[PDB]
Amino acid sequence: SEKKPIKISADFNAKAKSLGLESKFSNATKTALGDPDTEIRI
Amino acid sequence: NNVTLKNLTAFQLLSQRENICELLNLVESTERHNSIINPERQRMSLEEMKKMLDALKNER
Amino acid sequence: GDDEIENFRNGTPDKLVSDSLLKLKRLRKERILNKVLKPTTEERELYFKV
Repeated sequence: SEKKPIKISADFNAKAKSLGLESKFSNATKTALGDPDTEIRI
Repeated sequence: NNVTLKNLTAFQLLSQRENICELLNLVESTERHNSIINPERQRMSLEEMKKMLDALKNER
Repeated sequence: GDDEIENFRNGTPDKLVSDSLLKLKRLRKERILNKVLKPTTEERELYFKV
């Protein structure tokens, strides 16, 4: 809060997340309709 | 290991945002800056340089 | 049941109705997640009570 609210490290997955770009390195997002269980239920 | 338009734009935007957030002093990068400098590695390399220099000095 | 008599005498029956509707909705969700059609007895009882 008082100090720097970012604190970048050498992980690049926490670094990317802390600056907003978190899902922007994955091909496609995660959804609910992709499992056969929900399909069978529907 | 693969490069697509999304990856490229995300990488460039991340670099830009990091630089700007550093301009406003909104980021603390002591861990990265001391893992890159690595003062322990600095001392090790300095002692290695000294030993190599002594070796070259004494062979004459 | 005695719950109705109490929640009437002590006022606020609406709280009982809201809680019972929430319980009905939760039971129906659980009834959907595993494929079963006939509602159980407790669901009928909550419906009758409401």
